Amino acid sequence: ATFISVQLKKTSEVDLAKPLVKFIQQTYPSGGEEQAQYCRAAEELSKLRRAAVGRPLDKHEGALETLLRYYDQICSIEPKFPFSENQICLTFTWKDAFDKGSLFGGSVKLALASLGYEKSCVLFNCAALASQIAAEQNLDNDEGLKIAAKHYQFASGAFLHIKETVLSALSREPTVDISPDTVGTLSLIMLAQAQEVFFLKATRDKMKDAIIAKLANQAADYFGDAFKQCQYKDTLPKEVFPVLAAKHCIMQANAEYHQSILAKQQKKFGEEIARLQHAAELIKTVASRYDEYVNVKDFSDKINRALAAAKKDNDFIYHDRVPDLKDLDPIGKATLVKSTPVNVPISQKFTDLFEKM
Amino acid sequence: EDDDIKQLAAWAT
Repeated sequence: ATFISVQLKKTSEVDLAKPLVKFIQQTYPSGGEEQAQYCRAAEELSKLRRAAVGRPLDKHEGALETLLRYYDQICSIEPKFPFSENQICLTFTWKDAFDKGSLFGGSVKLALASLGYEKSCVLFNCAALASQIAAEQNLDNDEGLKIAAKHYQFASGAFLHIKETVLSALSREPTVDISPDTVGTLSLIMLAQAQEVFFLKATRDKMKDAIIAKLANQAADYFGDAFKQCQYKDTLPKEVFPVLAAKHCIMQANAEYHQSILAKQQKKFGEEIARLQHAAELIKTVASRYDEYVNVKDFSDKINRALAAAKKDNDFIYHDRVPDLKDLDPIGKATLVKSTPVNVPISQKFTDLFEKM
Repeated sequence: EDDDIKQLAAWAT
């Protein structure tokens, strides 16, 4: 399991309660117990922030739901408070997820007094934590596969939501980690890995090789587009580009290998050999170039066993001409994934703490 | 082929 996940952004603790209570007793002049109800909700909301972003400890669904709930709560608050006009100043400080900084300028962090900044960074951590949960699923288990498929698509859609909204939501230029180009690439990586999970589910369920090949071919397209966005950039961690390049080639080889089984079933023995030769060449390229990052020894042996038997029998029995790769029909593509739209509420059983306001 | 990916999709929900 060589899957890419994203580290969560860190933030400093903020007293969320104090500035909110001061600016509720001014629109609603009360003596307490009536608007003290809403004031208690602000204490709950400051507690919710500390729970959602204050202790990056575990990778279970309790932590994700807490982050999702905190995201829902924030989005539900910008309307009730006319924050387009300047009042209730609140600085959120977030560190870049990827840029370590140096010893000359400290870490890379940004402080902005804007709920758009906060909910962008919170949504980043929702997507990142979802990617970590997906990447740690047992993919030799149907429930692990299902969990990973759902979470990669969620992560893809949340990174994509950040891409489309982060610039208008902020008054400054964002840090690079949440900038449209970076989260656009993260979105496509999660989309690729979701497609890979569907391929692994089809393989595990022993679906028709025609379908497995189109699923792998689609995954190759996604991985290929992802690595092309990371060809000239060093934003993401070191291991992302070679893993993407390897997965692109591995998924093309899986497409060819499963298409070659279809060719054999149709008695197209020349074509089977041509496709196995292509798969072998791709896997040899991955083995020699990306060995530190993937383990293709078992897949290589499977291809070579198939190709040896294929050639032995074609030379001795069938004498099919082995077509050139250019003369083979393209393998189709089947996409089973989509970037999940972010439509608040994204957390379960959501109840807005400021609903009656 | 068409129905086989229908089931795949349905499994994910």
